[PDB]
Amino acid sequence: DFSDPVYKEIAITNGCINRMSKEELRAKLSEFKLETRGVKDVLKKRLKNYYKKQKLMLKESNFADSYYDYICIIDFEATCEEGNPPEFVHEIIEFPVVLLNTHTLEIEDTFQQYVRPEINTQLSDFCISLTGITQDQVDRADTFPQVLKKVIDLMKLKELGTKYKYSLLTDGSWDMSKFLNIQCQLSRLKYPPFAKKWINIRKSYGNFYKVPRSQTKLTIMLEKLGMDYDGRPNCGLDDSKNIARIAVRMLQDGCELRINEKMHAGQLMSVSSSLPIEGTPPPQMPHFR
Amino acid sequence: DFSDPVYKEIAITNGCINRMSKEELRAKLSEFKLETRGVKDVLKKRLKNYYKKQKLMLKESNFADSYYDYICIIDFEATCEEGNPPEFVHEIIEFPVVLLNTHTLEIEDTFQQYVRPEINTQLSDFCISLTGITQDQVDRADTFPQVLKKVIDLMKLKELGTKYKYSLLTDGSWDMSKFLNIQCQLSRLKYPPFAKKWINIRKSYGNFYKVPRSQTKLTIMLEKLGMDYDGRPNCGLDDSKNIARIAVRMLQDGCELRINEKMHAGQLMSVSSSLPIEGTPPPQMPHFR
Amino acid sequence: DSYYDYICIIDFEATCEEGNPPEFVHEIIEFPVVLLNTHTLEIEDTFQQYVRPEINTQLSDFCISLTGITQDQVDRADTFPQVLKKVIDLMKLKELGTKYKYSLLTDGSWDMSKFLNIQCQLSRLKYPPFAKKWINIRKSYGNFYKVPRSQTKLTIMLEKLGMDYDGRPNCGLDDSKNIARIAVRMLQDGCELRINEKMHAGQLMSVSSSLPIEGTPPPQMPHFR
Amino acid sequence: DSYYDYICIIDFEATCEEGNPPEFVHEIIEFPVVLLNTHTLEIEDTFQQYVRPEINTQLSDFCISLTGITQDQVDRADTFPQVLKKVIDLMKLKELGTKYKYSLLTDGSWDMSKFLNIQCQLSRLKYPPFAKKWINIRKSYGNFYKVPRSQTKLTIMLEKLGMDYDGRPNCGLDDSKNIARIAVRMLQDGCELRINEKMHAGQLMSVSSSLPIEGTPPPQMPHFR
RNA sequence: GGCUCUUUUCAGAGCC
RNA sequence: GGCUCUUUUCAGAGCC
Ligand SMILES: Nc1ncnc2c1ncn2[C@@H]1O[C@H](COP(=O)(O)O)[C@@H](O)[C@H]1O
Ligand SMILES: Nc1ncnc2c1ncn2[C@@H]1O[C@H](COP(=O)(O)O)[C@@H](O)[C@H]1O
Ligand SMILES: Nc1ncnc2c1ncn2[C@@H]1O[C@H](COP(=O)(O)O)[C@@H](O)[C@H]1O
Ligand SMILES: Nc1ncnc2c1ncn2[C@@H]1O[C@H](COP(=O)(O)O)[C@@H](O)[C@H]1O
Ligand SMILES: [Mg+2]
Ligand SMILES: [Mg+2]
Ligand SMILES: [Mg+2]
Ligand SMILES: [Mg+2]
Ligand SMILES: [Mg+2]
Ligand SMILES: [Mg+2]
Ligand SMILES: [Mg+2]
Ligand SMILES: [Mg+2]
Repeated sequence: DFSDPVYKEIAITNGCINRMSKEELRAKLSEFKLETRGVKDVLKKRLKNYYKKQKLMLKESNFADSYYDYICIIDFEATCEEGNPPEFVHEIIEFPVVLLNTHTLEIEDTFQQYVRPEINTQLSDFCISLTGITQDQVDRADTFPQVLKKVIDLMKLKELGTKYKYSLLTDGSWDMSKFLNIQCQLSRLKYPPFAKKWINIRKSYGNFYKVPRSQTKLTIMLEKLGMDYDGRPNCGLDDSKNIARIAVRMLQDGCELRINEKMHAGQLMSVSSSLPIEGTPPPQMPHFR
Repeated sequence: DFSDPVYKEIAITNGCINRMSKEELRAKLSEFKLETRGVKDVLKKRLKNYYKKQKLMLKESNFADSYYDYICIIDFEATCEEGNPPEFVHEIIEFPVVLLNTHTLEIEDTFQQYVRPEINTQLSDFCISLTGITQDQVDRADTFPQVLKKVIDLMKLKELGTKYKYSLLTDGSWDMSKFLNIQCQLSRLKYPPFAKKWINIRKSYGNFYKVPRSQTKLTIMLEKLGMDYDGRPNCGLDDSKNIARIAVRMLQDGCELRINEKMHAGQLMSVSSSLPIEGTPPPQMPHFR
Repeated sequence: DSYYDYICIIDFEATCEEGNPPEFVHEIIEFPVVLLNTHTLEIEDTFQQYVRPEINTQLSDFCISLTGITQDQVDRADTFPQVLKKVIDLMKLKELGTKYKYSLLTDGSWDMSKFLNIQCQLSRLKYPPFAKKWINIRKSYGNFYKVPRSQTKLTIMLEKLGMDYDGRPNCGLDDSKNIARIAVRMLQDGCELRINEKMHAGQLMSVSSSLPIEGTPPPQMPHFR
Repeated sequence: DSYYDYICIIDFEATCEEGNPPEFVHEIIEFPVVLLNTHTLEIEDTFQQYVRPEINTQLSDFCISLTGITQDQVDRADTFPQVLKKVIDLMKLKELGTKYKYSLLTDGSWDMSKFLNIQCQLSRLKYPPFAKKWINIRKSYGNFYKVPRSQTKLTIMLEKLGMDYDGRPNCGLDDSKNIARIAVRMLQDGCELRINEKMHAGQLMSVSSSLPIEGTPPPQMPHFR
């Protein structure tokens, strides 16, 4: 059809090369390590074809790269008691975000905010022992909505969902389906659509490396990849960082980490793998209800 | 659509790799500079994906290649008198074939047969001087039909038209539309359908490199691509070989060498540029009339 | 008296010509930021934004080759004030100047005293008060390792410390990342990097060694002039 | 007495097993041919055909790993007699042994004395007389460059001549093409490659270099034994 | 491990 | 070179 935007870009380039002198051609053509011998016109067409084989090749894989650009790794810590009692109302006490660039495989952003709980405001002895979060840390911390806002501001600033395709990723389903779910209820916030679906890396690991769910714990996933834990275990930010280390390793081994879990009517659901790779909407600070 | 034959290959290799031991996996992994740390199932998935990445990268390799797998270059030499009299009956006296593989860009086959003319059996002084073909050569030579059969035997052996897509390539229109045309009448052979279409390199060179028709002569085309003539000029096989050199340079420059001239009812016509790239039928020795 | 909690590496890329004429009006075309935690010696934040120049809209052939920044990357880019606002938003989110003591660090002095200084005037902005003082890492490196100025070019600094450059030279981010690598190594080696350059009355001045470790005010988006 | 006008380079690939057991019954699975013109040192013809083994139909994982030949490749392949017939038909079209004097060249002795020898028995074919004499290039190389037999492996030969292997190692055609590069270089160096090995009574014998340059008979399809 | 879909079926993608 | 078609129209693809 030729009516594609790329073709108008080639014509300006072709005209740019049609003005190039016989000296300018042999110079530029040598820089691309292409054979320089010939005559005015031969050199002209040769260079014109390279800029055509480059701009159409780059734009071919521009639409072929329909994968996420960012994986957004969050690992909540929340209030808890010894022995995990059934009817204890959980509250998020650490909101850590590790933002992973899928192309460069480098962590572009690490962000840690603490959260002040308002139901069970005093932390458990067991809880502080596990998470490594002192009472003083939560006392001086902001409320969950203020923290979520700040997390969304960081996401908007990095232009997730607007300029860059992205998905959230967590170790297990707990983070979104349990902790955030309970928290939004408690904070009387509408559950944010941007967190309505995510990547459970345990399902992703188990499927990709062929291991049982019992083997898909954070410390075991690391061990099976021949690496140890970096930082302090059960510390949200440090957890998120090690989860990111697994993600990288998986991405390197060719695993396209895709969304496999979602929320819907308060129920945890599985997302079809055969379904086309869709990105998460741009984050919005939810309204009170 | 995993229906592509490439996928059955990957299935065969994956099972081959599934059989590999921890050591064999660690070995072949070091051999590709890929990470070697991990566990059996990790190393297994990593290496399996490497062969997947490799095969798919390789099978989508359509740059500096043609849609034809082979290009079969023929430059007849025929009996001639000095001054090229209008009514002298031409007879092919040299049948060179230079078979060019379009992916490897190497000449896979060169083949040269001399032909005993039966009309003007005695060659001219000019003809001998021009072509460099002695009377002794044509005297020992076979009849054109016999030579054509041999040429076809070569094409059948290299699986042209059956396993591989191919086309004939000629410097000018003369070889097919005139020399073979006249020769077939004389030898009382039906014109062979495999030679009804072909690539005219002069047409191709003319509107690829934007040069006039008067500047698309063999010696000029080469001198323009920054190369001198290899071997003896006006000698079929050497002509063909130098033609093949132009053909390569053009495919490298990214010219989709396409059939541009057919022949219909003894009349030379051009094949449409817009028509789908079509391949020559498998060659058959034509019958007598 | 405590050290900085964060070092904030900035290496601008600017519009330019072949031969680097002296009187040239530069416009920022890339605004990278690398946030280094001084306690853990780890890069916490990486932020790169291209900047659309308003005066000299078309990048020269030389500029495109030097930086690697293409014309189109510039066209789709925000203008400077919008880019700066974003960079400040990040620093605010990281609580630099409020909760954590910080400094800006540049490879040389032009980044703040020339590029930022000029670019503000062109964008009709007051000069950001938080950017009045910074660590010149070439001044630190030159004083700590006792080498002349001639031997403080980014690539030479890396070689002397047994390093190869990571990525594309003259790409702002890759530069900042590499400068951060020198920053990390120098902190490891024992040089407690401190602010050693400032601007006063638009004049480039030195900051004294014996002057105590003072932080930089929390970033604010400057008002229009 | 004139020199060979053509040299045929043949490097068979055959079924095999880890450790290379001594009593293993090899079956040719690839039949490459490279026609080198000794006057011009140009390659004039290359013919590659995969051979379908009748006894060991299923290629071992080790064989697939080494040669690069897949099961599918040998499945869709003709049997040895058909491949051989095709190779001779190519040789007859080139008029080898009738118009042009020619020789066979192999990288070692096994190709002809073992692979072809055993395969012909398994294909119930008499041994083609034209293939009873050949140039062992390792023998030539060893005698011309004065190196032990151990130093004549394909890789080493190229390495000592300033060459890297060209293509996939152990892909018969690629080995032939690389052997051709050695045969070219040696002819350029001044070593006129002579037939130096023979099959007589089915047992491998050396051809004296004192003996005159003699042509290989024009090739014929051997009859069924 | 248990299952389920798929001419990547000596294989692939998922689920509890 | 003379032409002829094409929002690749500072350009593309042909034709005698
Ligand atoms: N062994 C445990 N007992 C009780 N609660 C736990 C336990 N492990 C994790 N949790 C809860 O899960 C949260 C974070 O889990 P994780 O992201 O797996 O570190 C903690 O803040 C706890 O509230
Ligand atoms: N100058 C010429 N005079 C007469 N016949 C020629 C001339 N050039 C080419 N031919 C004829 O065309 C045949 C092939 O030459 P070419 O077409 O140049 O490949 C020759 O065998 C001649 O019969
Ligand atoms: N060799 C040079 N010639 C002209 N301008 C330069 C040169 N090197 C650096 N610059 C300018 O300085 C900016 C960044 O400098 P630096 O951080 O030293 O790479 C570039 O974006 C250019 O505008
Ligand atoms: N290392 C090896 N192990 C087992 N068989 C081999 C080995 N090298 C060569 N062969 C056999 O010899 C044939 C030809 O190899 P080459 O001698 O390299 O031309 C191969 O197809 C194998 O069957
Ligand atoms: Mg967790
Ligand atoms: Mg955790
Ligand atoms: Mg001709
Ligand atoms: Mg000719
Ligand atoms: Mg700089
Ligand atoms: Mg720079
Ligand atoms: Mg061999
Ligand atoms: Mg071999």
